[PDB]
Amino acid sequence: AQPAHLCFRSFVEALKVDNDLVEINTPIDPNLEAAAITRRVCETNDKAPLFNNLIGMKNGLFRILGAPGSLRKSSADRYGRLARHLALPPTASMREILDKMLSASDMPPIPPTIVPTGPCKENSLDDSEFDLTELPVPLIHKSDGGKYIQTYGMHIVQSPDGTWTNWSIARAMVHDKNHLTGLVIPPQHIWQIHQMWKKEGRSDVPWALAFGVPPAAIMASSMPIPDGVTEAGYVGAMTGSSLELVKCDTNDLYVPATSEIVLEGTLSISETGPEGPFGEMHGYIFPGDTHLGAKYKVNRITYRNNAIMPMSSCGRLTDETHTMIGSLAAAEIRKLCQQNDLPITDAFAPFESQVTWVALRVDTEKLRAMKTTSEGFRKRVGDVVFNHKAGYTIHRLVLVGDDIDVYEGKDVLWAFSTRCRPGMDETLFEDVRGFPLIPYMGHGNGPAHRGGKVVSDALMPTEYTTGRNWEAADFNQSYPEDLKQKVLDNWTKMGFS
Amino acid sequence: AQPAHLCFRSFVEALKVDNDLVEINTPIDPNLEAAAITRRVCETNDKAPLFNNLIGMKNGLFRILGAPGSLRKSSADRYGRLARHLALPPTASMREILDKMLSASDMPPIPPTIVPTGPCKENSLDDSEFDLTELPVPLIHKSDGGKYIQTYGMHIVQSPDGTWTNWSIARAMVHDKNHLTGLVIPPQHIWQIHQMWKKEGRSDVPWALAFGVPPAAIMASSMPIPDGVTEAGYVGAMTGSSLELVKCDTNDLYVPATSEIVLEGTLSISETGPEGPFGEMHGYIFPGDTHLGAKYKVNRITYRNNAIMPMSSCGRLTDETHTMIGSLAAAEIRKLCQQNDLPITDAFAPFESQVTWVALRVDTEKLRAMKTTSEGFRKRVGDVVFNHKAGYTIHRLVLVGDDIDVYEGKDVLWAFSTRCRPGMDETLFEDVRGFPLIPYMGHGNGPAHRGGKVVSDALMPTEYTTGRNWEAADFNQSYPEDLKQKVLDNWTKMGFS
Ligand SMILES: Cc1cc2nc3c(=O)[nH]c(=O)nc-3n(C[C@H](O)[C@H](O)[C@H](O)COP(=O)(O)O)c2cc1C
Ligand SMILES: Cc1cc2nc3c(=O)[nH]c(=O)nc-3n(C[C@H](O)[C@H](O)[C@H](O)COP(=O)(O)O)c2cc1C
Ligand SMILES: O=C(O)c1cc2ccccc2[nH]1
Ligand SMILES: O=C(O)c1cc2ccccc2[nH]1
Ligand SMILES: [K+]
Ligand SMILES: [K+]
Ligand SMILES: [K+]
Ligand SMILES: [K+]
Ligand SMILES: [Mn+2]
Ligand SMILES: [Mn+2]
Repeated sequence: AQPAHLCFRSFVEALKVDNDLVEINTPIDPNLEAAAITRRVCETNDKAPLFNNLIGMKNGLFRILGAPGSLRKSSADRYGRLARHLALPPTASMREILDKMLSASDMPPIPPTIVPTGPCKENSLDDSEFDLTELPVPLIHKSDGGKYIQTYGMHIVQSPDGTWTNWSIARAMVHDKNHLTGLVIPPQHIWQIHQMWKKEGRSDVPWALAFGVPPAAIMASSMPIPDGVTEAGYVGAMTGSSLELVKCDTNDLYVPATSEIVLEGTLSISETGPEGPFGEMHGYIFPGDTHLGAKYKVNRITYRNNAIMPMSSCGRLTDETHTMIGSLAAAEIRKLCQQNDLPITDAFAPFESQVTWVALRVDTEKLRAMKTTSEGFRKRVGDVVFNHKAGYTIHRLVLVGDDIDVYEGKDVLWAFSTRCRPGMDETLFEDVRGFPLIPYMGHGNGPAHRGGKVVSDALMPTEYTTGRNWEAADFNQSYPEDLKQKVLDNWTKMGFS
Repeated sequence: AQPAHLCFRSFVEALKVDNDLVEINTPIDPNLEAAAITRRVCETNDKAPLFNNLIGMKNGLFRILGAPGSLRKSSADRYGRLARHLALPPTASMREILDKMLSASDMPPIPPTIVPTGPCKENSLDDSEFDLTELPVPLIHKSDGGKYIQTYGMHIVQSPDGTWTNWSIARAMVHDKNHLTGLVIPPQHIWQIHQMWKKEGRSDVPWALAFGVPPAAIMASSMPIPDGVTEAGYVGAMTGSSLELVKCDTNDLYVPATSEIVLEGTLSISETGPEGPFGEMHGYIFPGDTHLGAKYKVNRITYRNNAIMPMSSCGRLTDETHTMIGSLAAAEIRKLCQQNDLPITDAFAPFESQVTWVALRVDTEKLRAMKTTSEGFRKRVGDVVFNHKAGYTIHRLVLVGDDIDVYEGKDVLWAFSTRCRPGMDETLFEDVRGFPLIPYMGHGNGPAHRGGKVVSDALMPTEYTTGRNWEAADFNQSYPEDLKQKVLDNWTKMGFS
């Protein structure tokens, strides 16, 4: 077989064909070694590692693919792994990937198709045949509080009334032979659904966690598409094809037919267990910072022959927690702004900001027609974005005019540093939900869950009135066209590189 | 021949020997073409251009060297041009260059030596033999308001009482056959001295402007060394050698003996003329933004045979206005902090910030012993730096702990973005002098000359108390030493780059 965006096994073959895979066939320790190799790959934009000989792999569980959504070294195919999640050419731009991810937002859903079996049913282990402590679950960072089996799988939970089935990524680690613990926090959909089941009060939440799902599905899992929208039908619409699902054996949830590994069980409405600490997306671990997390019971494991577990070795730049969390939040923010009649053309979370900022490119012709001011406009943008779940992870919004490419972190930093007067050109938001994972929130001086957000206006004053009133002091803008071309045409004749 | 740091002609030969020069021997137009080549070099870190055939060069005036203090492409000798200004090895680190620039601050000055002649006397033109409009003065940016002869020369002015002779860079453009106009603004020393002569009220200010001075001298010219300190004796101390000066022909000022070009005349205490606009260090020009500037009268020109004028094509990253203005301000700030008993180890102006920020590395052992708080410490640092001339150009200070290399813009941006909560972890300074050249100041929403400054505390809370309480989620810190070395030793055997 099936296409790469619809079948993780084919996606791995796509990375090989692209010369973007290293297959490691000698024994590799899941205790730190796999994740350290993966971490070095992410910090250097190297090829993705496939660990085919993982110390502790028993009865087909499991191989590991690291860095599934990280960057390539070349600028021409920088985002090629992400393009391979979506059937795009490997040279696709970030604008094209985010447009593809947003495309289903004004299309009818294409609901999934139930099939009677699939590769995920090739093997099974009941409640008497597996032990999660006996699998080659990675220790990802040396101070982690557990072996994080779940960094790139899909949790599947459904509202009590059946009308909404949510697919999302949220971390989880092994607690004992048949339980995980993990992070289930507001305002995430897995938490919203959990709350529904707690208020009903009758049973634990039927649950599955599928690893190595269709790559188009894992991308939507990482995107804050709207409340109540079933990710399966959004992915159907975006790919133009109904996704094939099979029923779980022990519950009535449906998992992708080609999933590599499937856990079936329950998310408790009452129990907790120790969770964390973990080396997280902003680049830190606080050793010993353990909290009580949600508790998941595993009743059954099903899996493909020669199953492969995807792993994110997350932390400092650049991994899936940057390329997918930041970019996909920015995409949804862009749409959100446009639906609120704000003149936003583009949005991106700069990697330099540890994806805590989003830069918002403004159509300044439209801004001018609004006849507004910085104070007013900053307030409107911040109220729309920071009061919505799509803004949760983002603590600074940078407004820039049409001359800035928000996908170029150098140009966002230039505009921020030169066009936004500290204090006067900014509005602080202290009564909005904060992202506690950012160290300055959860480990900082103020409330972990509230405030610490800002809108930084890097629009210049005439951008609101009569139009841009500068030219850049750069090669592009400070020399006429004929001269620039002469210089470029003579560059290597004259002796330059 | 004489040594490169003491003789600009030798410095040009040093750049050739270093394979860091392109000699262009075919005709090049000083109307935009020389500066566009220079601009492209600065934006790509290419070799410095030497224009030996400048259209309009008459009777030896003049050749142009562009990009004299810009960056090399290699990381190993990134700062090699700056090292060649100072007799340092071309692999010198920025810490070593700034230490060299600060070295004379606790040494006795070595006053200059007067010699009876030098190469700068090889040719002369009186008041009847030159016309500044007839020289091949560059047009640097297409919207500049004049031909900026002066981007990398040394103004020489002396206090009325003779006790202080100041060397500094400040821009100037041709006004007519025998005058320049330029920027003389507070709190710069050329302005402080000008004010002294205005208050005396008796005569215009005796003046010289020397181009292609000793490279060690042009570096101190770009540094805010303290009020009242004669740059010549500071350069003497830093180089361990008394600088050789010759007297001007028409006044009693002294100019470096090996200066390429010397203008002699007066800076008026009464007259002004149109000045600017200019494509400036933060990357902008505002066309048509002309103001009245100080007016300089030129009475005599002296020059070397085959004289070379240095030119900065300034604007967007990376040129002399970044490498020298930012770095040398940061060096003086570091010293200033240490002299005020603040536990600052290192300072640098990140290029990413368009050298509007300085990152201050804190010795957190010392900070802990202070038993202070973020609010208190931010206030003390900002009061010391933003009330001093060394802080003039800097609008944001970022405080970081010992784990951050402030010379690495990626690590400063990481620390800023993840450790400083917007608003709560910052203190705004509105009653301090502002730098009007930053667009958000002079072309912004508030007072051009006041406020818009901030101290951003990216120290974490335990850095003030008990010590760092995290490990980075990176390859360096999240894996033991033996594992890391195993990974590095097996990297290319396994198939990575
Ligand atoms: C590698 C990776 C790790 C993530 N880890 C978490 C996590 O631990 N908790 C969490 O709530 N979201 C995590 N996310 C982000 C969510 O998937 C994202 O916020 C998504 O919008 C959640 O889906 P929902 O909108 O259906 O709630 C992770 C995403 C990726 C790519
Ligand atoms: C390429 C270049 C251009 C500069 N242009 C100006 C200018 O136009 N005006 C100015 O006051 N300073 C300018 N500077 C900065 C000053 O040289 C610097 O602030 C120095 O500290 C001034 O000397 P002083 O401390 O003796 O006043 C320039 C520096 C460089 C490297
Ligand atoms: O628990 C965590 O590491 C975590 C929570 C979370 C929420 C949103 C985005 C990223 C996330 N990571
Ligand atoms: O007039 C200017 O371009 C200019 C003034 C100034 C003052 C300090 C540093 C850089 C500077 N550039
Ligand atoms: K989702
Ligand atoms: K602004
Ligand atoms: K100086
Ligand atoms: K802080
Ligand atoms: Mn959802
Ligand atoms: Mn001075």
